[PDB]
Amino acid sequence: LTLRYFDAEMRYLREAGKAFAQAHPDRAAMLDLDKAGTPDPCVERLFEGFAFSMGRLRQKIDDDLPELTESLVSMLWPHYLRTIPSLSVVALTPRLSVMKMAETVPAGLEVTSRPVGPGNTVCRYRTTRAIPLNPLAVEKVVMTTEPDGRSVLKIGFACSELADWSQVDLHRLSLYLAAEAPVSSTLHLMMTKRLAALYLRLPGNDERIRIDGWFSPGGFAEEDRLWPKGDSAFSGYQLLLEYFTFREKFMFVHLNGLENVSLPAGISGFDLEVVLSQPWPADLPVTDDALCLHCVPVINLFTLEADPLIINGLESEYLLRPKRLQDGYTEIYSVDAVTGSGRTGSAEYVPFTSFRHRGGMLRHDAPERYYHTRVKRGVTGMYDTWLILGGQRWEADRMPERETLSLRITGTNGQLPRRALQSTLLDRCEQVLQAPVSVRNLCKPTLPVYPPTEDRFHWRVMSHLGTGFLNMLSSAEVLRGTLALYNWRDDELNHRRLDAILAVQHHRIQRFEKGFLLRGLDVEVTLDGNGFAGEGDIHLFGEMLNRFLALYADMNQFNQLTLIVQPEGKCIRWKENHNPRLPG
Amino acid sequence: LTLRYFDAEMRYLREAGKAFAQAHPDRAAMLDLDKAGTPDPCVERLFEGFAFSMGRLRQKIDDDLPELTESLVSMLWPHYLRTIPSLSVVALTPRLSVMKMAETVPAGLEVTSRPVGPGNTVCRYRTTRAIPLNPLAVEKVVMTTEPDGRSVLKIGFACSELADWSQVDLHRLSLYLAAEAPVSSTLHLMMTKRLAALYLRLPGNDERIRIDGWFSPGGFAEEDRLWPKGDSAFSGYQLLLEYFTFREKFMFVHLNGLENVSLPAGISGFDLEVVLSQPWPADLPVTDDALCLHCVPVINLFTLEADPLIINGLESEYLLRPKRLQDGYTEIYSVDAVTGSGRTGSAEYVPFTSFRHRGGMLRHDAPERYYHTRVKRGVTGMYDTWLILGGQRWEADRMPERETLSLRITGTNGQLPRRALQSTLLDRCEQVLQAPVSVRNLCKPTLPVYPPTEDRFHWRVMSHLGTGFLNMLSSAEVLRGTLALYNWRDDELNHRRLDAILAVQHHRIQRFEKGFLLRGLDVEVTLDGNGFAGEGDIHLFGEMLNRFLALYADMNQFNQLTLIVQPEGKCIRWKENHNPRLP
Amino acid sequence: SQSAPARLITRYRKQLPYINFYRFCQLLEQSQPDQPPIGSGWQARQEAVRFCPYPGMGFPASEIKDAVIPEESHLPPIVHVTFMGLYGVTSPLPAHYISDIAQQREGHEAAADFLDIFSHRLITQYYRIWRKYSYPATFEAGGQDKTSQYLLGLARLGIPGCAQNIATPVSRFLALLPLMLLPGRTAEGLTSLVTLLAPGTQARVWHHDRRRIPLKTPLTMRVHHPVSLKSRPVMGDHATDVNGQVLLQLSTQTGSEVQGWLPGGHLYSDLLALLHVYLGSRLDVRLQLCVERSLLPDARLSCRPAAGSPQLGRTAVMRTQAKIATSAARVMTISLGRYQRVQEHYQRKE
Repeated sequence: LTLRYFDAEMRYLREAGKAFAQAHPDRAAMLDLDKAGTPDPCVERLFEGFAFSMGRLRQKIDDDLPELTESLVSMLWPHYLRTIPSLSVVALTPRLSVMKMAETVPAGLEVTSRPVGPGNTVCRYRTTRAIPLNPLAVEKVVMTTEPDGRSVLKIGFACSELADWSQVDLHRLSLYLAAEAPVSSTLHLMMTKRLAALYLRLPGNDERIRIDGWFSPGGFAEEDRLWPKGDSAFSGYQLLLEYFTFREKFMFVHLNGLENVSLPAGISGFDLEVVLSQPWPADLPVTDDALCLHCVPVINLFTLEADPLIINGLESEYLLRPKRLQDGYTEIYSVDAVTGSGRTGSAEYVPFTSFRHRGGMLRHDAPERYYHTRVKRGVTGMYDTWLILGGQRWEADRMPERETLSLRITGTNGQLPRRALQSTLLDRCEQVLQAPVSVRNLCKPTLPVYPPTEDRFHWRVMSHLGTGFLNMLSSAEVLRGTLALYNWRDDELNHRRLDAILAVQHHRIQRFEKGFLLRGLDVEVTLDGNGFAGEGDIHLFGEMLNRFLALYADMNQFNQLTLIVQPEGKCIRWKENHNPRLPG
Repeated sequence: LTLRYFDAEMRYLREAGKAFAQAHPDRAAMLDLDKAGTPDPCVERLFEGFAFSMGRLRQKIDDDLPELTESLVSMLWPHYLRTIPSLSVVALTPRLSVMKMAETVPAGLEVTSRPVGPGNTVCRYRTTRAIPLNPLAVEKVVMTTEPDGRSVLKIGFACSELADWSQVDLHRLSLYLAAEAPVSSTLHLMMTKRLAALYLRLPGNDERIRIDGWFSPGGFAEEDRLWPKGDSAFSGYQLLLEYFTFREKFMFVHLNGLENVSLPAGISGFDLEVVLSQPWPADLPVTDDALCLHCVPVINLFTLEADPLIINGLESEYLLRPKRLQDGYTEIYSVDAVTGSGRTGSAEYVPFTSFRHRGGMLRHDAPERYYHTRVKRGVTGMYDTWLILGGQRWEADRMPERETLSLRITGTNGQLPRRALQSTLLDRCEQVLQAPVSVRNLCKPTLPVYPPTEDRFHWRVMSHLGTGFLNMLSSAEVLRGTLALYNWRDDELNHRRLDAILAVQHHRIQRFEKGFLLRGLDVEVTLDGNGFAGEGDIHLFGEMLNRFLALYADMNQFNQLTLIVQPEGKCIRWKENHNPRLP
Repeated sequence: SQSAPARLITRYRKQLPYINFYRFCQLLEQSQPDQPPIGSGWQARQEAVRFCPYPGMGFPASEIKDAVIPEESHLPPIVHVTFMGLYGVTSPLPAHYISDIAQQREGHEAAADFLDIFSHRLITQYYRIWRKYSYPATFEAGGQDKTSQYLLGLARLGIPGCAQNIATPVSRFLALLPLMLLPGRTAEGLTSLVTLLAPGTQARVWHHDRRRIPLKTPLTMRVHHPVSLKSRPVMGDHATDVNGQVLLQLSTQTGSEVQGWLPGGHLYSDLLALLHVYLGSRLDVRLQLCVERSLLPDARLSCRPAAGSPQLGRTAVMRTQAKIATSAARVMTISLGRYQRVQEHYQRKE
């Protein structure tokens, strides 16, 4: 504060007093500052308190804007001055008597919530992630241990018109399950290793559909831990949890079997499904932690409304705290879109980074449109609160308090205690929904991730990667140029997983089906060193499904993943059927 | 400039006063001092002095903006070459009792203890890569032509009959071409003529010398704008830029196995018949002073070790020491680099390496007691600079009780022009120099040189260059950049050199075993600027080491250079640049 | 200028009690932007500027509220508000100066004109940091390829000097700059390049395609007696090279944009956006389109008959409703040659 106020005084008095007097002797032949003596009045003591005092605040402005501008121009290719909300997996189950054409309707839903803290409740964002068909039911699945290491599921229910209903959309029901990672992902290591699966028919209630001509595999992962770095190699127009989350864009092992069931008479399904090549290992507990339906970990998003306020001069800074924010809401989110009714144009609003250039160069039929915000802080007890500013040649000269203005805005919650609860109340989701549903909060609410990077010196690496090269060379690049997006949770497990030994570049030539050469590469990484994680059979399988999908690096490159754990029994290859239409 | 912003406000406030005290209401009270006349040393010296210090500083900062993001090249690190000393030209060495001797000479031979100046002192400075000497020195260089039209020159029969040359490793004894290069068509020719040498024929009548593996001469050190082309071209210099003249690769010259097909007494000839069919110009003089045996380049590099008088506090120290604070050093001497410190407390407290070590996300995965380096500017009026530098984590503990921290400082000095040096040898090697060595100081030294930081173009145009982005180029894209970014000694020759270029265009090569998307670029121009057969070929090697570097990040980029010697000439060089895979 | 108060303070004297100074100086340069009184020209020529009557108030930022502008004295700023605005003022006037103003009295009203010569030339550049010289966020700059925050913030892609041979200057920084920072990438950026330029149009890429000719100049299937080779080169008379000629389709449903993709309209937008910005000499790109039937006439004169290579949209005089068809081709985005010639010299014997 006040000592470095004094520093600029003693700096410049020494600077203008001595380094300006003798260190420029050419025009110190036109000014002799030492020998001439002080003037008679108190005229030197005022102006050193005046001309040096303005030197203070001007430099203190200069030590403010590079703390903002470097934050702003470095938000261009990465998009990580943002924050991440909280999320936890929700399971849903319709009732059984309303199975009569039980088509799932994901048009408009709600969420369930739970009061917490100072009477505060939850507003999670509803789901429009589609379900093709409801399940029949989950029958009491017991992992039936067999001499080949098998462990089977059973499902089935029928009280309805299932012959016509399941005829509609059972064909690509890529429907899944989840459990704890030493047990759930153990099947994922064997979902890629499924054998013939000879007795493949669900029991109990296929007496009424009587056609097994269609098949449906499945696959799932806990989509919060490894997946954000897979959710980071993308463009400049995608939402961090609204683009990826309800989108099935991931690569899941939907290995589908085609061997027909052998079964006695009067049987609607035998109970073997799970023929393996490996014995199901010892000391692994069994449970019925395998849902027939559970939706995503879905996030807090408010749908907030505000009233338009228009001033010629509001375009500079106005910073409104809207009405529902006043009653204990702690946070909002980024502004969505502005419309309304002006004088000439009804609604003329384009965001900042997509301007179709009348103020630029395109210059045709796409007028002056600014719409831009900041996140600037100075809040009495927070890390951010700001509302928009944007201005160009509109008609504020004839309309000082009139403009097309109607905002939309979303929100989250920031100020909270550290608890995790079950979403219980607001069961009014089921009111379109003529078949009633179940409410199951399946897991614990995570924290909202809001420690992004703090100091100014990690961000040099964030500007290094342009003039630097791709993290596919020697693994000092892959060590360093790995994001701290895994370190934003600071998993000590995943930090041990950042122990990779130097990658080797190779390339190769492949013949195609129709007799053509297709260029490729070969990445060869080495673990060398032990204690990656608990089960490397579990983890390094679940690792390479991540690190391969973030390896799309040109247009005519056949893919390349050969994982080499230390010479301790195995080396894992990864390649797919890549074709002249789309990579597999 | 620094006086440029001084003169800005001085013109300003005089026009501000002539507009005010003429008609505006200050001529009710200031006219009584203007009509009588007050250009006072009382008031106008400190009023402008308060104006000029405020008028210069903020305006220099807000216009230039040498922003914090521009220090990201400190983790690239070529740009230690921003402080280049004088062109300390190639030094010499006379004969010293040439009989039964072979010599081995280490570098670090400080020279020129004589040439004191007016407000200038004597400059002690060192050398790089001294020569294992083998004493033989021909004294006269005579050109003889043939009656069949070929011109040859002199032999090696100077110093043979006094020594045991069977005991000597006579291999690759280079010689730098002497001061016949100021005739600026000789070192042109006499380097490019030896693209096509022929076998040698010398009569000596002495069965003492039988060599092979013919030596490659040199002489590049006259020019120094051409060398920073070679500096970026060999990224791999990261530990060898640290002394920076790099004669380890010798500015590539080779001569093959060239056997002396000897002859009896009186019959000779040193042919180069492919090029030698095109002999010398008639207005090309021959000079006996092309004597070349002992040319070694030197650089203006001085050293010291200041006493450990440290530390109490934080990184506010920036090494102002009495080995520079002395008045003989204060006007002139400067500090070049900081290495080799951090030897207090214990044996491993904060070695000065970890300032440059980490360029990545894992900052905390580095052991404690490490280090950081920053820089500033220093004395205004010169090129002076300083170094604020401190610890990383133990500095956060506030333990100022580290005392005996050793230092290593190398530095140089500034001076004034119109100098002409005095040559002598300061230090002689122990038990090697039987008779001493005089110095001739073969050429004129030049001035120190500094990069243009004066334009936000001329800084961030470099941040383009360090990738493989050479999709399409034309002549106005090549002449503007980055060929100007190596011009730091912008001569009136230099402006005539660079503006020779007229046309730059691309086409594609498509021979194939499997695809081979290739290309080939094509530029060469008029016969005046680089029109000699020497500088036309020698400077053409400068570009190829550049063009192979930025070649490809996808395997479908591929350069071959064919080019047009004069508007009536044709040339090609390369062989198809199949580089290892750069992603 | 005389037009600077004649536009602003004579017409807009209705929000001056609560105007920002940050807003006020911006509208001055927006009042006459055509050849404006540039704020950077303060360094020698503040004479004949006629700037706004801010100075002498001693005010901080966003606290200029008073509104009096003269017209007779040929320079509008003559303002000194007494007892308010002592921004950084500590001690009173010196001894000899009071003996010339006589005596900190009514003569001080004609003394702050000279006295505030220093505060006039500083609150120009005091404002200029907050709005133009270190802030602008590439939004308050708002240039047209002049403002330096663009050129500082666009040279990290490597386009200084390379505006040559382009019919437009560099305008598509607003979306392509995150995509144009990853090296050697990608195929999915070509989807963004189309959805930017004309909405309603979608894009699909096929990575390999059956390219044809390049005719090899020796036929090489002479069966040789002295010397021949086998290992790789086995063929007939024309070769096939897949390796680099991707196929791109577009799909529109608004007929105003159908007549934009035929050559003349938006085809000049893609054809320059590819060749020097995003791809260069990496690859060659094939274009294709699928619409409903066409809107295409026939054999009229000099230049606009051809719908690429094909012709249609003229013969169905039979049936009411739709049939889907592929449209046409467009040319490749290629640039190549051989130059002519044979050579005369060589490299170096090392």
